[PDB]
Amino acid sequence: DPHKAGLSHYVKLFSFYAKMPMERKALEMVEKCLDKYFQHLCDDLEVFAAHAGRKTVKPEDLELLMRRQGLVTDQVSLHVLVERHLPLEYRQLLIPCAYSGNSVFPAQ
Amino acid sequence: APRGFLKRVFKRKKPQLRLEKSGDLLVHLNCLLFVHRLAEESRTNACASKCRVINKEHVLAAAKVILKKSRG
Amino acid sequence: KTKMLNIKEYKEKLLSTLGEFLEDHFPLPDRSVKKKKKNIQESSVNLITLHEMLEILINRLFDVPHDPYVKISDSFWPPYVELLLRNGIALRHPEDPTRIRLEAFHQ
Amino acid sequence: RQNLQMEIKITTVIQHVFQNLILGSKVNWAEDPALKEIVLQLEKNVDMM
Amino acid sequence: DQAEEDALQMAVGYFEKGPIKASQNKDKTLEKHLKTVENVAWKNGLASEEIDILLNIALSGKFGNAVNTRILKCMIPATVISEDSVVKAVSWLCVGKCSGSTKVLFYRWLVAMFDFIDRKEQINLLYGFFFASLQDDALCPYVCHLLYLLTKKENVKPFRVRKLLDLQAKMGMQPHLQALLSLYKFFAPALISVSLPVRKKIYFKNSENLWKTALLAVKQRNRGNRSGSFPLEQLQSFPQLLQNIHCLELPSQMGSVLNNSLLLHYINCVRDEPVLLRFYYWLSQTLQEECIWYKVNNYEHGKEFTNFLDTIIRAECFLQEGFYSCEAFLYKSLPLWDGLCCRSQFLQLVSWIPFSSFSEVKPLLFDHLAQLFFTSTIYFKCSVLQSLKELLQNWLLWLSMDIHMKPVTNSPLETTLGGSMNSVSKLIHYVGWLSTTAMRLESNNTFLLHFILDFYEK
Repeated sequence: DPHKAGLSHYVKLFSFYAKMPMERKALEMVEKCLDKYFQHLCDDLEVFAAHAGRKTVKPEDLELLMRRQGLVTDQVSLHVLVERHLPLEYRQLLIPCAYSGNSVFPAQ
Repeated sequence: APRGFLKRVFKRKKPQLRLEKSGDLLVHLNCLLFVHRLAEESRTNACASKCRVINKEHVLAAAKVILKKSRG
Repeated sequence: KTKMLNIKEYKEKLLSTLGEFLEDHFPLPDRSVKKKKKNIQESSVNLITLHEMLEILINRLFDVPHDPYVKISDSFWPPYVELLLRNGIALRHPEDPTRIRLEAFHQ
Repeated sequence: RQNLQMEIKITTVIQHVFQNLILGSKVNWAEDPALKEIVLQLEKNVDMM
Repeated sequence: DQAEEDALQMAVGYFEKGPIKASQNKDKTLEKHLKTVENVAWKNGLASEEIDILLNIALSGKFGNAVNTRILKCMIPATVISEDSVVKAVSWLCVGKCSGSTKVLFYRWLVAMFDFIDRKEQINLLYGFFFASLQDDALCPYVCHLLYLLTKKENVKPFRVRKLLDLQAKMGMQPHLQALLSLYKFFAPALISVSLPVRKKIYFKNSENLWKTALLAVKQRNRGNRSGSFPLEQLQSFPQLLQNIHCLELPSQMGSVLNNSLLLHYINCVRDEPVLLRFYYWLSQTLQEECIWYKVNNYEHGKEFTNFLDTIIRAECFLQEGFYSCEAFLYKSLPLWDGLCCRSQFLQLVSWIPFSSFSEVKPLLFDHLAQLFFTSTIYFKCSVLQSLKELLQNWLLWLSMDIHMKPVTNSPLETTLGGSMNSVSKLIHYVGWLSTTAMRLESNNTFLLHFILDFYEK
């Protein structure tokens, strides 16, 4: 199933982070944990979108979600996590960079 | 990031919400840190109970702490 | 004695090259930007030239080698920090990512 | 000799910062031949110069 | 070929003006001009000024992604390629209007056309931009093959050690990164503190597969005064040691002295004391542990022991003095030898022993030789006198020139030559006592009598 093969990339990230071999029904607990976390990801964004009165997800509610989970604090920002955990193609499209003529290619 | 897969998750669960360009990269940045906070507590619960193989209750005790911080 | 006076003449040629490349291509940034249709809040601390930003970073590292850490304040701009971080010029501290330093390339 | 061993390190750090400043600026440097001479000069170390 | 050339002159002249506005014939005209790229280059080739125009357009992104990748696949040059075309093509990639798969086919063009460029001055001066393309992960085997072919001694830098050890810690073991550090240990071993394996790997594209490269070029992997010392391994042939003999270092073992004949020239003119004592400490342990009767009677190890003694008898003749290990082994093996089992390699080992006193040789050699001389066969009796006539060669060769090379002692040398007079006159009268007694044993055979008179020819 394409929902099973799409979550299996995060199964292999779960085997890479723990650095241990994992039992098969224990990995079925992780695939039920990621199914209810993605349900709770969609539940937290619809509270954040109906507070502003819109149906299109803006990135500042994604900035507000890591501040309430403790991932982004006063000393660790959102731009720290992109430049250390994501590659060069994803660093270009997200973080604004400075170029010649004061031009920004992700222009806001 | 599986950007083709994250459009299939967001439409089958809630078919009324739209996502812009590069908004799923912060969804993938959330999901890289969610598994890393799940595997850190599962390493903590395995080394405290002196058991090398991570059992189902070590995942379930990590599911009561990390998912509790996700709701707000 | 001749070759130590030669490399100072290669230094003052390069600092004139550093002064002319950054002036004609990287101007003074304006804080009165994105003012159409919104009102975004900024502070009253004026931004400076990136040639003046790199003059502090070569005076912090080369004078006191035991402390190259520079606190990110309102005088800096975060795409000017990102231009020093993408090519590997500057590096942040791993225990606290609010202090930047000039990474030396000799080891 | 202490001034030489610090100015070789200063020359190495500034010549390896300034080439990444050329690369990060996204400026076509091939149209200027003197700037092309500066870019072909930046590879040479203190043993060649 | 002129009509194929004149169709190319209107195709390059159309491409240098870029896209022409107010004309909706771009699906037919420049597609036909893209078809003139192949059939000139697959049959005849292009000049050096025609490469320089078409490379600057395809790396700037004028006609899109699908047009610029089809130019880079099928170009074949016929003349030399200037280095100024390589300098400008990096600067069009520094603009940033280029895609990902177009940078793959540009990097594969510099691999295959590396041997057709004889100007490698300004290509080596772009090495700082060539190292800084390692931030892209999709180009990472394509960058490191260009980093392999353009590395000098000054290009090995310690911060470039530091970044590639960080890339080893993040994304693991890759064969393009281990082969790049293998050249860095081949150039400057002192800058890297992490040791590498030395296993047999091909490391790259090699072993002459240029037809397999061209079949995979269509659609495959294009989508994502010096007082120091001189090193011993840089001596390839004869005139490299003739220019540097006054600065030669010491090796890590003394077993490689017998392997190289260039190291045998170093022993001929150096009379240093610890370089001869360490050669005594190795080869005395070689002849003792790896001998014949200390083993479990293997014929294959005795063949390698026969091949090792062929190295010794050519080294003693090239030096013209015997080794101090070799006469010490014959002090302990002549009571333990019977008369067979590589007799010819053992009787030539006694033939190149240097000169000593007569009273020291006769309890250790001449008693144990005469116990086997009168009792073995007559082919052994002829091979003793062939060994002693070569022993009478090299002992009288040293005594003929020992008078010449000694002006140091102010005493007269007639006591030393008179002390060397009775050492060699009792030598010939002992073998002359061996000759007139063994004649009585075989009772006048002429086959022994030919080799007695060959001993008195000396």
